[PDB]
Amino acid sequence: DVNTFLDVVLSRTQRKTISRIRGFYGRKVKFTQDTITEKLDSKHLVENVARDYIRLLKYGDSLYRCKQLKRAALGRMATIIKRAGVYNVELRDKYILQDPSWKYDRMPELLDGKNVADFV
Amino acid sequence: HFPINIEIRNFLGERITRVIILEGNSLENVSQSAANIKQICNVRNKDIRKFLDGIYVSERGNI
Amino acid sequence: ASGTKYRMTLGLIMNCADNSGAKNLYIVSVFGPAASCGDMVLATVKKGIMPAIVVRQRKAWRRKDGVYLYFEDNAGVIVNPKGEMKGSAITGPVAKECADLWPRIASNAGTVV
Amino acid sequence: HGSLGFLPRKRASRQRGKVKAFPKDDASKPVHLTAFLGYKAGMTHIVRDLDRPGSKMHKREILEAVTVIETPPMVVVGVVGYVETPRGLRSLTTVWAEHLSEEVKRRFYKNWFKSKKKAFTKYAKKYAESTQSINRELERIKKYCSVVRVLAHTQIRKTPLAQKKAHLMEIQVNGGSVADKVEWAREHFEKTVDIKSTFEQNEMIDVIGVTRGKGNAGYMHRTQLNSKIYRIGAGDDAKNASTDFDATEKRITPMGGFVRYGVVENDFVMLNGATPGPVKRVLTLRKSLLTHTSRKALEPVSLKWIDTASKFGHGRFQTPAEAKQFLGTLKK
Amino acid sequence: LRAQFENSNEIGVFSNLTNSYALVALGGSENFYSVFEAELGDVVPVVHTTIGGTRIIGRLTCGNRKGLLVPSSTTDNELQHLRNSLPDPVKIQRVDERLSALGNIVACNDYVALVHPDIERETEEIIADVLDVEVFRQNVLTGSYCALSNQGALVHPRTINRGSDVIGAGLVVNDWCAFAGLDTTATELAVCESIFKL
Amino acid sequence: PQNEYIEESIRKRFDHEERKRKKAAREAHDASLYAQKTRGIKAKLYQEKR
RNA sequence: AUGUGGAACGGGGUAUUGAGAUUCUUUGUUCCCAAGAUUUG
RNA sequence: UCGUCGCAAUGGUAAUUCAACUUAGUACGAGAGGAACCGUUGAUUCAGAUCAUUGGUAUUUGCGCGGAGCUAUCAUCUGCUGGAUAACGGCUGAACGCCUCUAAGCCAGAAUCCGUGCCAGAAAGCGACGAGG
RNA sequence: AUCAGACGAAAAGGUGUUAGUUCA
Repeated sequence: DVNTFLDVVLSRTQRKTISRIRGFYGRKVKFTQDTITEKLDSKHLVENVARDYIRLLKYGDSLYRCKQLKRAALGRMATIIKRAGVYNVELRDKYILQDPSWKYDRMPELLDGKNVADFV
Repeated sequence: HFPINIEIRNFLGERITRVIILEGNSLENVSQSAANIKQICNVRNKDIRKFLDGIYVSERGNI
Repeated sequence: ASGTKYRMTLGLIMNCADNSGAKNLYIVSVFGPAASCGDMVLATVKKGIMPAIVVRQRKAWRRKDGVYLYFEDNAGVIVNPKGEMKGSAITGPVAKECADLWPRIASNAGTVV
Repeated sequence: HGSLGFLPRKRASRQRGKVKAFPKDDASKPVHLTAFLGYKAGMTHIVRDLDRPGSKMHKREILEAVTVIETPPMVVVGVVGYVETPRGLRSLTTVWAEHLSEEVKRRFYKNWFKSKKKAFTKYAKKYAESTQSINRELERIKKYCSVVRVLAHTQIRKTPLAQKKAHLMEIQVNGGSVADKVEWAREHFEKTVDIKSTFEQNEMIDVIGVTRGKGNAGYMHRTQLNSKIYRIGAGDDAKNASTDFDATEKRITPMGGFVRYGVVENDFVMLNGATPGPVKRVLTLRKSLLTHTSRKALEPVSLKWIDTASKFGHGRFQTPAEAKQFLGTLKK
Repeated sequence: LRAQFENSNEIGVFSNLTNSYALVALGGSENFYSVFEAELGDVVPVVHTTIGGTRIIGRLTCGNRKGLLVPSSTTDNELQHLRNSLPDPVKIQRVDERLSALGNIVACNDYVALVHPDIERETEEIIADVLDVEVFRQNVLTGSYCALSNQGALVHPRTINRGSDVIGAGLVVNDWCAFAGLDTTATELAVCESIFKL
Repeated sequence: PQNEYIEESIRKRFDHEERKRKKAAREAHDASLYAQKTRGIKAKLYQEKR
C-alpha cells in the first residue's frame, strides 16, 4: 500500500541517515528522495520538489529553518505518495584372486630401499 | 508424494531422521507429546497445499 | 564444475597446451591471484582472457602423499569460459586436477600426468 | 595477540604438562589411567594410506607429518585422596608406596648430594613398621574420597636424558568405584605400566605440553586436541619402524639417533602433527576430554612406511644397513 | 547406457568401457558406479580404479576388452591390484609412452583400434596386440574425440554428449554396451545405438 | 502445471482452520499485548491506527 | 659431596664436507674430590 | 625452614568461518528452481605454536657448502561444547463453564546468554605430603 | 514494578488493577 511504502521508506531513511546542520538536512532529504526514486523505478514531481528543497536548504541560516524545510519536504513527499561419505568401500572384495586370504592380505611394496612390488 | 519413514525419517524425502491412540493418565503430558509429534512434522519452505500431508492428532479422549 | 580445489603448486605466462592456435596464454586473472596445477583461470593468449587449467606447472606440485613434482613449464591448457577445453588437443603432461576441472581438457590432452 | 584466550602471554613455570582438566569417569568405565608422560623423540613425516569414505585420496597413500614420542612405562608409586568439599576439591590424605627410586626421591632434593638423602626414609620405615597405618589411610581414602589419583614417576634412566630427578605426575585412575581405584593402585604400587596399556593407539589423545622458550615469547603450557595416535611402538620392538609394507626390520630410531635427544630405547607413541615444546620434553599424553567421533578418529591407521632418514645431520637413506650394499664397498 | 557419473556426463572420460571390463576410475559416484554396474557392469566389470590417481582415467585408459593395455602412467600398485581384481584373460599391460593419455589418443574399438596420428607405432602395436584390435594411427585424441567400440559408436561431428566434440569422453562406448552420459542427445544416443546395432 | 496451478491444487492442511480459530480467540489478547509492549514510533502508529 | 660421580682432554661417533678435515658419545686418561662460605630454620 | 603433588577465589577467551565438488540436478517441484543431505578437498582473516624433516642458516671460521642447533607453515601442528533462553512457535489452562503459548506453569527455539574447554592463578589463597632442638 | 517507589519520549496504550459515582 501507499501508506506501507511511505512508512517503510521513512523507517529506512531513519535507519540510514549552521553549515553542518544544513548539510545533514540536505543529506537526509537526498536519502529520502533516492529511496522514493528507487521504489518508483522498481516521481518526477517529487524529485523536482526534493531538488528545490535541497537548494533552499543549501542557503539555510538557522537550524530551526533547516528542520522546518526538511519537514515540509517530507510532507510534500508523503502527499505525493498518497496521491554417503561414511560407507567404507573395499577394493579387495571386488577381486578375482584365487585365494581369498591373499586378496584380503596386503603385499610388500618396498624393502631395504628396494621396491619389492616393482621387483617381484 | 514422498512417504515419511517412521523415528521420523524421509520427511518429504528428508535424509535427516528425526525421532495412533496414546493412552495416558497425564492428559497434559499426552497432549504435549502430541504437540511434539506435530512440531516434528514441520514443513520448511514448502507450500501449504503441497505440505497438506502431515501428522495431526485426530482426537483426544479419555481411554 | 567438478572436483574440489586442493593446495598445490600455483604455477598456472600459462603455456596454452590446448590446440587453440596459441602456444602460450598468459594468465590474466585467477578464476574464482594464481591457479594451481590443473585449475582453470582466465588467460590472455601470450603467444600464438579465457580459462586455463594448468596441465603442466613449473613449480613443484606436492602430490597426494607430499611428493613434489615440477614440470618443464607452467603450461595452462586453454579452456573455454563454459568449462570445456578451448583448444582441440592439449599437449604435454595433464595434471589430475585439470581432469577434475575439465574432463574434456584431459580428453583433449595427448598425455595425462 | 588478537586472541585473548592466550593473552596475556606468560611463560608456564612447570615444564611438565599439567592436566588442568582430567576426563570425567563413571563406575561403568573400567578402572584405568587417563594420562601418560612422554618425551619428544621426534616428528619426521612417514607415509600412510588413507582409508576414508569420501576422501579425495580414499584408499591412497599419504605422507604424514607424524610425531614420535618416547614413552617409558610410568611407575605408580603412591595415591592421593580427594574429598569433595563445598569450597573445592581437597586432598584428604596421600598414601605413598613403601619404596621409592633414587630418581623420584631426587625430585624432592634440590641437590640430592646434600647430606643424607632422607626422602621418605622414615616414611619407608613407618610404612613397613606400621602397615596398618597405610591400611587406615587406604580405608580413609575409600571411605572419604571421590577422586583417586596415583603418584607416578618417570623412568628417565631408560631414556637417553641427563636429568636424573624423575618427573612426578599425579595421574588419575578413572572408572569403577573409589575402592576399586585404590585397590588397583595398591596392587600396582611400586610397579610400572606401559603407555600401550594406558592408550590403545586407536584412541584420540589430546596430548598437552608446555611450549618451548623462544629466548614473553613462548614457554607456555598448551593443550593440543584431535591427535589420534598412529603406532604405540614398544622399545623392545625393533619392527616398530617397519610396517607391513616396509617389512624390513628398522628401529624407530633413525640413523644419527634423534635430534638433540639421542636414540629411542623404550616404548613410543606415533601421532600425526606437532606439539608445543622442544625435543625430548616431558609431554602429557592424556585421554580426550571429549569423546569426539570425527571420521579421522573413526578411520584406523594403516601406516605405509616409517621415515628413518638421518636425525641431526642429513640422511638420504632409510637405514645404513640397506645403504651398506647399496653403495660400493668402502675404502675400509 | 546414457548415464552421467554424478553430475558429470563424461562417462567415457570417467570410464573406459570395454566389452570384457569397463575401465572406470575411482572418485566417481557410488550410485553411478552401481548404475554402470547394473547397465553393463556384469558383462563388463566397471571397477572404478583411478589410473595414476585420476578421476578421468577412463579417458586416458588405453585398455580395451581383450587387453588392459593402459598407459604406464597408471599406478603400479593400482595396476597390480587391478590385475588381481580383474580376470587374467584381459591382457593387462603398461603402455610406457610419452602420450600418457593413450586411451584418449587411441580410439580402441574392440574390433579395431584407432591410435592417435602422432602416437608411436610400437606403442600402438603393443596396445593393438593386447586389445586384439588392429590399431589405426589417426583431433589427435581419437579415443576422446570419437567413441570407439566393436558394436559401433558412429563418429564425432568433426557428436555424443549433447553435441560435445569429444564423443569418446562423453560416451563410454563398449562392444557389450555402448554407454554414454546422461546429457547425450536423444538423437545422438539413438544414432549411437543404431550404430551399435541396438 | 500452468496458470493458477497453486489455486488448482488448493481446489483439488486441514488443521490450519483449527489453528486459525485458536489464533482468532487469542487475537483479542494478542492485540492488547502487542499494543502494551510496542515501543517507539511503532507504538504511536499502532495507537493512532486503533 | 668419594662416586656405574660430574667435568676437561686423548679421542671416536653423528653428520658436515665431497681424497682429506672438523665437531653428541666414550668400560681411556686425568682433573675434580667428605666443594667452601652465606642464610635462616 | 626447605621442598613434593594438588585444589581454584578471580579474571580473560577464538577461531570467523565459507567455498566448491559430490551429497544434486537430490525429494519436492508440469518443469525450471531446489531441498534434506553427506563427506572430502581446500581457502578468507586472525591465535598459540613445535624448529623433527626441509629452505635459509653462517666464527663449526669446520670444510661455495656449511655441521650442532636456531628462525621460517619456507617443514609441520594448529584453534571446544552442553544447557538456559530472545523473538517466534506450541502443550497445559483459567481469567472470560468453552475458548485462549499465559495469567500460575512447562517445552521447542537466536549467530544471544550462561556454564564447559583453553590461558593464567590469590608476589599476603588454601590442602595432602617428605625432610629446629 | 523483569528500569518499582522512596527524588518530554507523558499523548496514549494497558486480556494491569484498587475503590467508588452515574445510568442501570
